[PDB]
This record gives sequence, C-alpha cells and structure tokens, in this order.
Amino acid sequence: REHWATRLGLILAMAGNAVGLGNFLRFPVQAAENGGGAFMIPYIIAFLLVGIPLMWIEWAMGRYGGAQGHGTTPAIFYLLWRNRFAKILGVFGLWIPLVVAIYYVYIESWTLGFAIKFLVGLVPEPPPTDPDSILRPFKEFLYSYIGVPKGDEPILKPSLFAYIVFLITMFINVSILIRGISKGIERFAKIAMPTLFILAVFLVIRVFLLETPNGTAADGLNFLWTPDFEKLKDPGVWIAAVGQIFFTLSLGFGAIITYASYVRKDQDIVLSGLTAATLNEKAEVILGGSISIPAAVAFFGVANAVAIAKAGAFNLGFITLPAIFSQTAGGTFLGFLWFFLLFFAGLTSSIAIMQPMIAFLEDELKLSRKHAVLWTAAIVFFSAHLVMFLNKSLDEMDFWAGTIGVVFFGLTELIIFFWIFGADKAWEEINRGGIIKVPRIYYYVMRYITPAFLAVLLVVWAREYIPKIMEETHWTVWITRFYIIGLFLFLTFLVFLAERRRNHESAGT
Amino acid sequence: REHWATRLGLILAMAGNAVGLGNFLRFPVQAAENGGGAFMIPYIIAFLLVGIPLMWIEWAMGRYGGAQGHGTTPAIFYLLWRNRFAKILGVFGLWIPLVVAIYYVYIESWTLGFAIKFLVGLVPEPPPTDPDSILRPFKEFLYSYIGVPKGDEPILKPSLFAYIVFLITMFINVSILIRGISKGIERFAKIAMPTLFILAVFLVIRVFLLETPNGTAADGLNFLWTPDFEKLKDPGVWIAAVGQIFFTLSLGFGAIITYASYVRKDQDIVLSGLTAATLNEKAEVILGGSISIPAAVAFFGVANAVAIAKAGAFNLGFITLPAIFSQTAGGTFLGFLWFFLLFFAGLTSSIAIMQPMIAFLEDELKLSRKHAVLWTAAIVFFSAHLVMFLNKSLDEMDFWAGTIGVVFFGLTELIIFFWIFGADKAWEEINRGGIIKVPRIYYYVMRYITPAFLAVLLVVWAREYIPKIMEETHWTVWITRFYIIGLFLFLTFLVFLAERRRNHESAGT
Ligand SMILES: CCCCCCCCO[C@@H]1O[C@H](CO)[C@@H](O)[C@H](O)[C@H]1O
Ligand SMILES: CCCCCCCCO[C@@H]1O[C@H](CO)[C@@H](O)[C@H](O)[C@H]1O
Ligand SMILES: CCCCCCCCO[C@@H]1O[C@H](CO)[C@@H](O)[C@H](O)[C@H]1O
Ligand SMILES: CCCCCCCCO[C@@H]1O[C@H](CO)[C@@H](O)[C@H](O)[C@H]1O
Ligand SMILES: CCCCCCCCO[C@@H]1O[C@H](CO)[C@@H](O)[C@H](O)[C@H]1O
Ligand SMILES: CCCCCCCCO[C@@H]1O[C@H](CO)[C@@H](O)[C@H](O)[C@H]1O
Ligand SMILES: CCCCCCCCO[C@@H]1O[C@H](CO)[C@@H](O)[C@H](O)[C@H]1O
Ligand SMILES: CCCCCCCCO[C@@H]1O[C@H](CO)[C@@H](O)[C@H](O)[C@H]1O
Ligand SMILES: CCCCCCCCO[C@@H]1O[C@H](CO)[C@@H](O)[C@H](O)[C@H]1O
Ligand SMILES: CCCCCCCCO[C@@H]1O[C@H](CO)[C@@H](O)[C@H](O)[C@H]1O
Ligand code: MET
Ligand code: MET
Ligand code: NA
Ligand code: NA
Ligand code: NA
Ligand code: NA
Repeated sequence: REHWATRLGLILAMAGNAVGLGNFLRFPVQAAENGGGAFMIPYIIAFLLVGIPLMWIEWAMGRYGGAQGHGTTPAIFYLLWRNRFAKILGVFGLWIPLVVAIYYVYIESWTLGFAIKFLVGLVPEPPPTDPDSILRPFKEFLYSYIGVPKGDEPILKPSLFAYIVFLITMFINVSILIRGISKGIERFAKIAMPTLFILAVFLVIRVFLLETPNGTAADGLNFLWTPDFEKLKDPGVWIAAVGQIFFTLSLGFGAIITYASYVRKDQDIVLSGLTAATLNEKAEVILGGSISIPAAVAFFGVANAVAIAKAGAFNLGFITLPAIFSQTAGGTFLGFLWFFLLFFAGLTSSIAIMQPMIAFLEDELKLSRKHAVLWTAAIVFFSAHLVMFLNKSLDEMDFWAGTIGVVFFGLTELIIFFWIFGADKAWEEINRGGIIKVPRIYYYVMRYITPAFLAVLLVVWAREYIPKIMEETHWTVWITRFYIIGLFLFLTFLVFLAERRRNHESAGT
Repeated sequence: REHWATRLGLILAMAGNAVGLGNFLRFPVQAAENGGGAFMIPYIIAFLLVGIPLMWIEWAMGRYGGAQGHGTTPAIFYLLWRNRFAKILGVFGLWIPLVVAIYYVYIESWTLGFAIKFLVGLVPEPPPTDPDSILRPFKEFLYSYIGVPKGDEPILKPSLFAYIVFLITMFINVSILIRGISKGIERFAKIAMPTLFILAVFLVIRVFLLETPNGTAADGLNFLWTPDFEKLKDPGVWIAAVGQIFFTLSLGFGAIITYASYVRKDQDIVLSGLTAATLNEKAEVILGGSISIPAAVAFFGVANAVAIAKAGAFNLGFITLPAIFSQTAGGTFLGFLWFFLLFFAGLTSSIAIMQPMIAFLEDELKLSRKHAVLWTAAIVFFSAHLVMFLNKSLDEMDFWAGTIGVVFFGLTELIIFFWIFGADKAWEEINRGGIIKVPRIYYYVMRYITPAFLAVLLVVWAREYIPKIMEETHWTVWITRFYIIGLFLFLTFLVFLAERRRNHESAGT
C-alpha cells in the first residue's frame, strides 16, 4: 500500500483536502445569511463538539483500515462491525464523495474558466455609480458562461468555453491522481497550499484597503465578529453552523478516512489531525471571512451585503466580488488572483473527493491505479452532464449528498466506531502512536455529546425543514433523485462483486 | 453449462422467444399503417432475405459460443474476431436486450393488469351507437391505468394497481428464470405455447363471426392480403417491413444467440432455427393478423380502422378491441382471453430478453444463477421507473434499442460472422450437425445480399428520417438518452471487469 512520504506532506495534503471552495465561497454566504457574528458562536461550538472529535475519529478509522489494506467505508465498516448491514451503510462512504465530485469539479472548472478570462482581460466593463449598471455586466457574464435559462424550460446551456474548461479541469485532476498518493497528491499539496496561503493573504490585504462613502472593510469585520446572543436560541442558525463545519472539514465525505488510510499504522494522528483541522479554520475564518464580506460591506454597507449573500450561493463570489474589484486600479488582475485562488482551493479538494472511488477500485476490485483513476474520471465526467444541463440539479445533489448525507454519515461512523466497535477500543485506537493524547474530556464528548448533538440536530432538521422540500419542488428534481439513487445501486453492486472476488480468492489460497 | 433437455422444448422455447407482443400488437398496427396488403410483399421478401438468414446466423453464433462456455456477444464477438473493438461492439448485445426489457416488461404488466380487471368484471360500460360514446370509457380506462398527463407536464401517474401488477409481473419472470434453462424456461414454454395457440385460435374464430352494417371480418382479411404493387416503390414501407421482421423474430436483440448457446455443440440448428422462425410467422400473419384488424374493419370499415391504427401503438389492442368485444355477449370474458393471450405472449418473450444479462453475469462474472437473476431483475425494475413516470420515455427506448439498435446490430453480427470470421467457416459452422442443409443459394444471400440490403436500408433511413427526430423532439428525450447511454457505460465497465477477472484467473491456473 502507498504511504504519505513525509509528515509535512501528510499535513498539507489533509489541509488541502479541507481548505476548499467551502472556505472562500460557502462560509461567507452562510455567515452573512445568519447574522454574521450571530453565526460564529454556534460555529465555534460546533467546531469543538463536532468538528474536532469527528476529525480524530475519521483519521483513526482510516489508519485502522489502511493497516489491513482497506481505505473505504464498505470494508472499514465491516472490519469494525462484522455485519452485512455494515457493508451497505458503508456504501454511503463511496456514494457521497462520488455525488459531490459530480458537482464540485464542475464548479471548480468555472473558477478556472474565470481565471483564464480575467487573466486575458476578456471580461465585462461597467459604465463608470448605479449599483446595478456595474453589477449587471458581471451577472450576464456568469449567466452566459453556465447558460442560465432565459425561458420556461429548466434547461441550462453552458458556453462551449465552459464545456472545454470542464474537460481541462478533469484532465488536471487526473494528471495529479494518476501519479498516486506521495508522487501525486502529496507533491501537489506542497506546492498548492503555500501558493494558496500567499494569494489569500494578498487578497485580504488589498480588500482591507477598500473605503467608500458606504463604509470600510473594517465594517465588514465588525459585522462578522460581533456576537448576537439573541440568536443562540434560533435552531436554524445551529443547523447552518453544523452543516458548514461538516462541509468545511470534509467530514462525512469519506475523504478524510481514505487519506488517513495511507498513514502508517504507528504514525501519529492526534496532533496531525488537529493541525489539519486548525489550518482549515484559520483559512476559513481569517482568510475566507476577511475577503468577500468586507469587500461587499465596504462598497454596499451591511444591509445590502447581507441581501447580496441571500441572493444566491454564487452571487457574491462570481458576480459581486469581481464587480467590486473592477472599480479599482488593476482590478481585473485582482479578479484573476481571486479565481486562481479559488481554483487551487477547489483542485486540492476535488482530488481528495475522487480518491475514495479510486481507493475502492484499487483495494477491493484490484484495479491498477491507472485504470481506477480513469474509470473514476469517466463516471464523474459522464454524470456531470446532468449538473451541466439540468437547472437546479446541482442544488439537488448538494442537498442529498453534501448537506443531509454528510451529517447522517458522520453520526453513522461515530455510532459504528464508538458504540458498536467499542468506545474503549476506539479511544485506544485514536490515541495509539499519538505525539499528544486526546484530552480525557473528549472521551465523553465523543461517546455521549457528539452523537446526541447530531441526533437532535437531525430530528429538528427533519421535522421542521425537510417536508417543505419534498412537497414544494419542481418535478425535475426527480430526474436527479432517480439518477443518484441509481448511482447508489451501482456502487452496491460493486461492493457485492468485491465480496464475490474475495470469496473466490480465499477459496484458492 | 446448462443445455435444453429435448428438441421439442428447444423449439417451443425459441418459438416463445419470438412469438410475442410483436405478433399481436405491433404487426397489426404496422400492416394497417402501411396499406395492409401493400405491407405484405416487402414483409415476405424481408423474411426471406433477412429474417431467415439472420436467424440461422444467430443460432450458429450462439451454439458456437456456448461450446466454449459463452452465451453473450462481448465474448462471442471476441471469439470470432480477436480485437478489443469486438468486445465493445459486443456490448450492444447486452445493452439492447436490457433496454428493451426495461419497457417490454412494463407493457407486459399492463396485459396482466387488464386480464385481472376483465376477469373480475371491473371494466367500463359504454352507453348502448356513437363510435365515440363506446370508445371513450375504454380510452379513459387505459389512461387512468398508465396515468396519461392531463396537463402540460410530461409526467405519467400510474395507478397503484398498475404499479403492484408490474411488481407481480417482475416476480413471475423471476420465478421462471430462477429455475434456469431446462427446468425454468423450457418447462414453461411447453405449457405456455400450446395455451397461447389455443387462445389465439379461439379468438380468431370468434372474430370471424363478427358482422355489422359496416362490414365483416372477411373485409379485414381482404384488406390485409390484397397486394398493391404501386407501393413496392415506397422506401418507408420497406423500412417498416424490415423493422417488423427484426422485432418479430427477436433478431438483433442478442436473445436468440443466448438461447442457442444452450444447444449442444453437435445438435442441429438448421431445421430447428427454420422451424422456430416459421412458427412465429404463422402466429403473426395467421393469428395476429386475423384478430385485431378484421375486428376493427368489421365494426368500423377499412378507412376508420386504418385511422385507428395510425392513432397510436396501443389504441387498437388496449382500447378498440376490448370496446368492440364489449358489444357482444360474453365480450368481457373475451376481453380477458385476449389480455391473457397477450400476457403469455409477453411473458415467454420477456424471459428471453432478460436471459442475456443473466448469462453474462453467470458466464463472465461467475455469479450464481440466483444472484444473476436477482441483480438483473433489480436493474430492470429500478430502470423501469423511468418508463413508468416520464411521458414518451418508452417511445425513446423503443426507438434507440428496439428499432435502430436491432437493425444496426444485425448488420454488425453478420459482418463479424460472415466477413471477419470467414464466410466459409461461418457457412460450415451453420451447417454442422444440420438435419438438413441450408440451400446453397443462401450462401450468397448471407454474404452479399443481406448485408447490402440492410446497409442501403439504414442509409436511406438515416438520410431522410432520423434528422427530423433529433431536431423536432421535446427536451425531455435527453433524460432517457442520458440514462441509457449511462447503461451502456455501465455494461462496458462490467465487460472490463470480466476481462480483469479472466486475466487474474489465468495467472493462477
Ligand atoms: C459523455 C456524454 C455526452 C452526452 C452529450 C453531451 C453533448 C455535449 O454537447 C456540447 O455541449 C456544449 C456545451 O453546451 C456545446 O458548447 C457544444 O456545442 C456541444 O457539442
Ligand atoms: C483555454 C483553452 C480553452 C479555449 C476554448 C475556446 C473555445 C472557442 O470558443 C469560441 O470562441 C469564439 C471567440 O471568442 C466565440 O466567438 C465563440 O462563440 C466560441 O464558441
Ligand atoms: C442529463 C444530462 C443530459 C445532457 C444532454 C446534452 C445533449 C447536448 O445536446 C446539444 O446541446 C447543445 C448545447 O446545449 C445544443 O446547442 C444542441 O442543440 C443539442 O443537440
Ligand atoms: C467541548 C470540549 C472542549 C475540550 C477542551 C479540553 C481542554 C484541555 O483540558 C485539559 O485536558 C488535560 C488532559 O486531559 C487535563 O490534564 C487538564 O486538567 C484539562 O484542563
Ligand atoms: C422524470 C420522472 C419524474 C416523475 C416524478 C414526478 C412526480 C411529481 O411529483 C412532484 O414531486 C415534487 C418533488 O417531490 C413535489 O414538489 C411535487 O409536489 C410533486 O407534484
Ligand atoms: C426503486 C426506485 C423507487 C423510486 C421511487 C418510486 C416511488 C413509487 O411511488 C409509488 O408510485 C405508485 C404509482 O404511481 C403510486 O400508486 C404509489 O402511491 C407510490 O407510492
Ligand atoms: C391482483 C393483485 C393486485 C391488487 C392491487 C390492489 C391495490 C389497491 O388499489 C386500490 O383499490 C381501491 C378499490 O378498488 C381503489 O379505490 C383505490 O383507488 C386503489 O388505490
Ligand atoms: C426517472 C423515474 C423517477 C420516478 C420517481 C417516482 C417518484 C414517486 O413520487 C411520488 O409519486 C406518486 C405517483 O406519481 C405521487 O402521487 C407522489 O406525489 C410522489 O411523491
Ligand atoms: C431469396 C432466397 C430464397 C432461397 C430459396 C431456396 C429454395 C431451395 O432451392 C433449392 O435448393 C436446393 C439445395 O441447394 C437445390 O438442390 C435446388 O436445385 C434448389 O431449387
Ligand atoms: C435533462 C437535461 C436535458 C438537457 C438537454 C436539452 C437540450 C435542448 O435541446 C433540444 O433537444 C431536442 C432533442 O434533440 C431537440 O428536438 C430540440 O430542438 C433541442 O432544442
Ligand atoms: C470537495 S472535499 C469537501 C469540501 C471541502 N472541504 C471544501 O471546503 O470545499
Ligand atoms: C421481447 S423479445 C423481442 C420481441 C418479440 N420477438 C416480440 O415479437 O414481441
Ligand atoms: Na474547508
Ligand atoms: Na482544497
Ligand atoms: Na414475434
Ligand atoms: Na413470447
């Protein structure tokens, strides 16, 4: 089995797993929609009670499985719980990352397409004060790129450029993955992460210089870091905060587990896990938090910025920020730097989300790395046509896999590891080889607090939020639901085939 | 490997493979739309130049492959042509029958649902002369069953009864298939075919007694068997005739090949093949041709009958015929007999179209028959939800697989067998063990005439018919296209996995 070559490489790869579009696109919107500073208390609390403990659990499960030649959850769940149902539950650890890959790589490709166009100056040009005369050209720019519907049909019409750029993006992902763990992902991480940090810091500095009749970037920071204890009672904010924690730390995606499966059996995971998690949070709250929101508030004031944030998930990052930059000298190049940053952030995350499928094909079906990477790319590429052409298909996948799925799977993996496998055995497995030990208190958090926190969260979520979605959606949501259910059935069949190959193999040995 | 137990069983199973919904539903509509007697000249000619020769070729390929433990085209094509491209072309021999199964079993389930409702007298009751006051209740009956759209959305809403009946239908197919070739399909064929023949003969007799102010059943027969040489020039009629020949004989579906793979290496296929083909044609032109058309013409006259035939593919069989029967004493029970006949016709054909997937899983992935049958049923059942809920999805699948696909695959299999593998080797393989020899003239038909006939047909088809369809369709056709393209990719992946299992297997032996 492959192993990470160096401790630094392991850390930067894991940090690259985490630090993604979620830090720079998702976090600012989530925080802005939820009162800014009012979002941060629940967010910090979720990091401590969910983010940290689950991170350690996934590193431990991955390392544990890797020692026996397994990196994905169908096998790993079965090692922890010798029951047919463990294998079936384990399928979600292949299904979630596959579905997420299907829309995440597409969005990643947009950032590359925008970077290219901004670099070469093929961008819109607003009419030099109206907040709409400047924004409209950038809205139309995004709409033409991805092909937003102009009529009644729920169909998207992406530009030829966007389509070719997606192909290029897939090629770049494959070029890294095909080289494997140490020579591919690890080597790229050592180049991408420092680049990512430098670009982000530069952008923060530039944004911090923004001042208009409507305010300064300082006003944006104050909105984000001023608590509102009257929101600590709103369940919606807690759900948002926990959802962001999962998404941001790559928890429940099967991605941390698979990376950790390449950590040597004896190697520390306590300090490494904590370090990766902490690096992500710094990139999120300090870097991601200090770019988009302050820029928007500086130019539009808080009320308008919040309204922009609620407007859509991509409005702030693909329309508003570049429009704001365009009002400044060298703003087109600043736009390039922003999208280049997003691309490297996306890329280091997308190689992580496709590795579980690759590991399963290698580990369980005994495919060569070459074949495993290429077939994985093929399935993602083919499937992405749904997200490229059917309006709101992206939203549907992001809901079932990237939102509900990850939280559900997080609770599942914790129950299996800390309840079925054995709390004391799990505790011992986590700490084994630790450069530091996990604080004793976290034993009771993991065993009692985290599961109960998530269980209540999911129930409240399910009672007062989900029914609206099932009842109040356009019929086309069923196209995406049908397809991703088929994907689950497909992966279940592959797990079945893996069992049969193993049985026939043992009969020969 | 399993083998057919008796020669009679083999013949009735193969006859059951062929004699299906195509004889009793498809043939009458095709003949009626194309001038009746004007359809029959091209039809007879296609039977001689295409139907017969291709039947022998498929029996031969199946028997040839079966002798080496292979029953499906990915392997068999490779045996005949040691080239990676042979395996890929061979995938169509799994893809076509899978796609056809996905809509064919659903339609088959309707005939069971109708049989049940007609048996128990839960049927509509027209107002005792208006040709519309009688037909409307039966149209509404079908529309409520399958759930035809009442608004603008291209969505179907099948009754709960129709859904449960589809489940039952799948169960019945599985119950036969799970028992295998000799104890399952062969044993059922010996019961179903005689029953089928008796029901059909009875129905023909009953229809032959129909006489109204508008005409007699005799008028229907005259319309069907009166030549119109002025149509021998119309290409459309030839395309229709050849398409019906393929569909009716189960040619290009991979189904005849797979059944023949269970024929012993030395056993005759010349007389057996010819006998199965001839039995089908008798059931089609004598039985199928003498039920629906004469009944409709008797009650409505020719012009109206033809108009009904053009109305839809299911209007004649599910609406018009039962409505006509309802005007006669014991007509509800006659309706039951009709739908019972259709069901047995459908059932013996659907077990044939699912056996290729079963054989591939058994032969190439080494699954047990139990697992192979159940996974096949699961894929068909899941996929059928597309045909059940998306308006016109059925039409799209029937076009790509059941119409274009089978003719394309027929030309492919002939080219591979008679051109690449070797005309003389193919000729020798067909005749080997023959109780009779194939007439010498058919060597030149197979090698030169059949391929050229099909090639010209396909080109003319492609030039003057296909473009309208690609350009003039609702956007929802892409949902079905996307899905069945995914099915092809899925099956291609399975063939790839089969190669890898074989390679690893040989390395051990
Ligand atoms: C691998 C699955 C392929 C299914 C059909 C995909 C057809 C893609 O079609 C392409 O889409 C682009 C984006 O709209 C257009 O710019 C191109 O003109 C068009 O050829
Ligand atoms: C960075 C590598 C990808 C480049 C893909 C370019 C695809 C060509 O895109 C074409 O560009 C033309 C000129 O701008 C436009 O007028 C056309 O509408 C567009 O189809
Ligand atoms: C479920 C996803 C299916 C995607 C099917 C894509 C089929 C592409 O089809 C092509 O797309 C082009 C761009 O939209 C259009 O300009 C063409 O008219 C159309 O033929
Ligand atoms: C919500 C969970 C927050 C946990 C924060 C734990 C901070 C560390 O807490 C410390 O842990 C050490 C090791 O067990 C102990 O020796 C110390 O007494 C204790 O203060
Ligand atoms: C492609 C086949 C789609 C057929 C299924 C569509 C059935 C219509 O069901 C629709 O489902 C939506 C989502 O749950 C709901 O919001 C709507 O209220 C409901 O009418
Ligand atoms: C195996 C794939 C399942 C996908 C969702 C299928 C849901 C079927 O839904 C069922 O459809 C029937 C027919 O309209 C209705 O009569 C039933 O009330 C309904 O529960
Ligand atoms: C033959 C075995 C399948 C029988 C399935 C019956 C499913 C029940 O079907 C129900 O029947 C009721 C009474 O007719 C109707 O009023 C309901 O609308 C219908 O849902
Ligand atoms: C591509 C095929 C997807 C099929 C999805 C079926 C989802 C079933 O969904 C259910 O269907 C019932 C009958 O239509 C409706 O009455 C319900 O409102 C709907 O929720
Ligand atoms: C379009 C193809 C129609 C073929 C019909 C062939 C009918 C049989 O034709 C016969 O075949 C025998 C065996 O070769 C010969 O000995 C006879 O002389 C010949 O008449
Ligand atoms: C589910 C995703 C569907 C997106 C693809 C729809 C693109 C619209 O393309 C449509 O295709 C039809 C069939 O070729 C043609 O008849 C129409 O002229 C064309 O507009
Ligand atoms: C695509 S890996 C999961 C998401 C990633 N952690 C991000 O924040 O973007
Ligand atoms: C479903 S097997 C192919 C069709 C069959 N020969 C029929 O006529 O119905
Ligand atoms: Na992150
Ligand atoms: Na990343
Ligand atoms: Na037939
Ligand atoms: Na049949």
